[PDB]
Amino acid sequence: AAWPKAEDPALVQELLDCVQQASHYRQLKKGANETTKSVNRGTSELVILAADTQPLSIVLHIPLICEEKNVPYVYVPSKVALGRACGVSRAVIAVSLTSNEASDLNSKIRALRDKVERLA
Amino acid sequence: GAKAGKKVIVEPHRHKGVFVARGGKEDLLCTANLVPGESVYGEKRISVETPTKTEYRIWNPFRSKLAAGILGGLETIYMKPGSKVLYLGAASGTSVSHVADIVGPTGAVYAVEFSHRSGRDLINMATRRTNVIPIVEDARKPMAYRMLVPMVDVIFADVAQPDQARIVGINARLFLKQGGGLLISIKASCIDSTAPPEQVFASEVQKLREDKFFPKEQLTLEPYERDHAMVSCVYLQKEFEG
Amino acid sequence: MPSSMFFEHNEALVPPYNVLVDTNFLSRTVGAKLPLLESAMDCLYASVNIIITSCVMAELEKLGPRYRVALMIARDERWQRLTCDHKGTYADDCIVDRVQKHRIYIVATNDRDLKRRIRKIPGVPIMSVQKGKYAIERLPGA
Amino acid sequence: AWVADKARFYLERAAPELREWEEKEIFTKDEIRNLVAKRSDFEHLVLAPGTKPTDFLNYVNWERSLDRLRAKRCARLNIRSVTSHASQARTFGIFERAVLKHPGSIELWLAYLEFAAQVKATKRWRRIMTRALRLHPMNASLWTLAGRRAAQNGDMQRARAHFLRGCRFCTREPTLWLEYARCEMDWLARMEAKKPALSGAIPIAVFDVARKQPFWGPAAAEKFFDVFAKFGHLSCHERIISHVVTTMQELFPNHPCTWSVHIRQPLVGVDTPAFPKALRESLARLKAALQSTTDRKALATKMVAWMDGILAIEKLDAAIRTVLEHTKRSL
Amino acid sequence: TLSDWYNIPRTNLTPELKRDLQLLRMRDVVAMGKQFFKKDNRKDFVPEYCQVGTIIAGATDGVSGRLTRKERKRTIVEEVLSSDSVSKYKRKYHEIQEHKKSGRKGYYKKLMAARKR
RNA sequence: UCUCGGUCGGGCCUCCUCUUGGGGCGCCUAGGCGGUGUCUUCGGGUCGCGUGCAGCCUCCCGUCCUCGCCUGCCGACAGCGCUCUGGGGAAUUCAGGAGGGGAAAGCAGAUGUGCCCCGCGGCGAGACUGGCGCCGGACGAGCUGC
RNA sequence: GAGUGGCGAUGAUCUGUACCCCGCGGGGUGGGUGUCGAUGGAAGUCUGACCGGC
Ligand SMILES: [Zn+2]
Repeated sequence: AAWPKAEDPALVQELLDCVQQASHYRQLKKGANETTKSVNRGTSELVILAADTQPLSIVLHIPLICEEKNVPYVYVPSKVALGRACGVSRAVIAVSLTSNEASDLNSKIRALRDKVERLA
Repeated sequence: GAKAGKKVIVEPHRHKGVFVARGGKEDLLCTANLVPGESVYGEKRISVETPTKTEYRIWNPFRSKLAAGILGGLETIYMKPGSKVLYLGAASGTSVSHVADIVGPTGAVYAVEFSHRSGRDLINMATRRTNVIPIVEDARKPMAYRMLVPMVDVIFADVAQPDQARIVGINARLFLKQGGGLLISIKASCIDSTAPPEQVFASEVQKLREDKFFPKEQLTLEPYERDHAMVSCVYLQKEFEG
Repeated sequence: MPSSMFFEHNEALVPPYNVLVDTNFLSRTVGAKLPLLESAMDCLYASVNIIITSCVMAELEKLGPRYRVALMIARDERWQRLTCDHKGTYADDCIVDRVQKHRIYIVATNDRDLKRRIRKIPGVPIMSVQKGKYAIERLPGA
Repeated sequence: AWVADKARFYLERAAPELREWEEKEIFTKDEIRNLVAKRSDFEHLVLAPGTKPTDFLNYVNWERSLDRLRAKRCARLNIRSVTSHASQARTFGIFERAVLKHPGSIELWLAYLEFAAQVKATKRWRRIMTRALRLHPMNASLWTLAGRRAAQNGDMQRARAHFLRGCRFCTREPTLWLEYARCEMDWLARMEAKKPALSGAIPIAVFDVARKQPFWGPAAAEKFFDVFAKFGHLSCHERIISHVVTTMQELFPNHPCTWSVHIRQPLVGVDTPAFPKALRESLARLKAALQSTTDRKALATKMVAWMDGILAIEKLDAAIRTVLEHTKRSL
Repeated sequence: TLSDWYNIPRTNLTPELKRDLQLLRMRDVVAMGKQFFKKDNRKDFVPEYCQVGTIIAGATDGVSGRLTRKERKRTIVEEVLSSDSVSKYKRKYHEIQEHKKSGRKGYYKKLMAARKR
């Protein structure tokens, strides 16, 4: 069910790096429930999930509402890599990252979901 | 604000089949419920009898680009009770339910979606309503559902694609009438994320225009969305119904 | 009120700059011997795409074979041929219709008629040619 | 509506035969007044927008009965060298305009084939036939009529063209398979009647191929036995019947159709000492079959239908007739 | 009844519905500066087709986004009377009355008594 | 019966013969009246609290006092707009205009039918050949169109 | 020398169902509720002498 699977040749790495930079700019909603709140409230600019979920059904619900809100989603293959990409000390299973009016981070979100649009 | 059980009267809107419900401290755009007693995705709605029967689902510009255009001040929406609408990019059938509430029992909505899960919720909603058809196919392949769609009056377009004008181009070259309606939602961050949004909007208008539409008006959806445009145009004629 | 305006400042025009070219401007730059892409490039310091409407190529072609050099420099296949659809083939109303609609473009003109006509609508640049180089009226960059 | 214009072409096209009928002594002048006015009323009715195949067949029936009226009145006044071909050409025009406007109307198509057959227009009949089959390919009526008239004309290859394309198309009902076993065995009846033909494995191929079809059932296989159960004067009818009963008793061996053909199987090549002999043989198969554990009600209804299905024959033992009446009473 | 607006009936104009329509052209005074509205100055405020409804239920809001038994009142004007700031209405009203009794007739009557005394 | 010149006529053309010291219907408004709501002042009536002193105290009625609000009627002067065989409503007769919906809504070349012989051609089994793994020539049983 | 047990994004913690009277225990009214009641209340059960035909 991971048909937007991100490729380990550095697209995963740019995803997790932009996760970390958004974590340092506090633009980051972590975990599946808070990701779901950000997508349902429409604050979300991009959303990554983790395909290393042991039952992946517990994150399969957010591609629905991301298709409804028309925000790009993409899966990285490790919730541990996403977890310390956030800086959490636990495994983050699905992360959402928003934006503001003016930031270089918002530019990096723009180019990043341009690459996600090249996937989907 | 719009609490459950507040008295709120309903008057018609300027468009055909669109209603506006004015209350004490607020107003709420709303359509007429085609299948009464049932909310689709869990929305507030309005019941009233003739002087049981009459019911009005409240329609959200934050969950619907078309309600964002109607509250955005759009001249015409091309859709009326009796129309045939080709909806493009139909996730879960929510705005497809509001379009189906506009064109009503005698109308027909032709919902197209690529994803299977929104396909499933679309088959739930489209099993409840009998004027919407479910089509789960690729919008980049109109010859897949050329056995399913006749010549429609309106095309609504909400896809998050970089080749949006080409998809709507070939879909209109197979399914849209001589002098047809087209109503496209555009996301400038989705077409070209490194360009300014007015230039992305004007370039998509130019791609429709050399795709032989005729742009009537453009409005940007910006108390309700950011960097989104709604372009209202008409296929092969300057005036709509022909 | 158009998107990306902050009190008669269009933030929507950013390089690569678009520039509608008029017949006045093509005549006076082939007359001033000043090459078009390199001197618009040189007066804006930024990559431009110049756009030439079919009203403008229509009026240059209506002008006779005195201006065959200006036509042959106006049909440079590098450039965006912006096809218009209105009955007149009148360039000044095509340009003010188009700029009034989108308000992205830089208008390369020289006449007091059209320059005075689009000083009235806010946030548009006017590119002229003062006999050795080009000039920009109201683009607050370089 | 420009019905007065196009109607004006058809009326003015009809005029010189009315000229010749006035100048011959055949019709009189007020008869031609009634005739021109009624032609006109039909042409405006027919070229009118909201029309019906009933309306087209009304004007075909009236125009053709006009041709017969002029024919008999011509035979009264002993005229010759007046001809019917403007009437026949005109009637082909009414039909061509008819099945051009309402082409999904098998009343129009079968009536036009009926006219084209009754005026001895054979090649044109085949052209109309092919156009009718193309607009109604799921119509066993048309595929049967094309195949049968092709067979009676004598071109069995063209008959098999119409039939094998028919069995390709009409595959819901068994009807056209029944008529192609019926017409192919009609041809084998002609071949053994004139005496490949010695083997005749074609309707057996229709049977064994017909196994794999969506209609293929036991009652329909009993209709195959009703088809093959006639023409018992043949070479290999016992081989064909025997293959049908054998194959049904290899694939559906627990059905009162198979027990019913187990009864009626020795009565194929009969029509006479063998008639009570095979009749009592059908009493051995009958008493052996009614006791068999199967759809006993369905076998009882089939044998009420069959014992009733013999009664019109004469020259029978009245004890056998009465005891089959008492067997109908007993079941 | 409108034929292409799904048979909204014509306004059965009662005095309570007319009070509610007055309140809807006057909702800017109701929210006393806390919320301003689309200025809709048409002369005839009564529309041709209206139908008085109530909000039923959102399937995500049932704790705070729902009126209670003592608040599901009968008219919009009864809701506005049920709400707060009614003494604020009366307070602003007596600012206005104290300014419209400025120098009108009790003033000049006080002047006449002041001279004649 | 080929033309030319001239002339207080007309056809033809032009601009006046309309835009009024006027009327009707509206708009606006000082104000009046009707419906109606507070505020002051006094007198009664009342739920209740307290000490059932003093009082407090929610509510109700009237008076005094004025102010106010009605998609409410009426509205002078001044001013403005529309219109004038004055202004409205209905019935019907006639002359037009716009829009919807329904309709196979289809006269691009309108020659009876059938057979045989010719001519031109199409499918087509089967058969040979030239040049470089192809392309091409040229034979042909049969069947069919026109 | 071997085999078990161990928080947290697969969601920790915090403002918020009220106040009050007492030694984690108890009590006076909440408000919203969801029931069946109830006798209790709003709450009282139209007008009354002509009309039709001719
Ligand atoms: Zn132009």
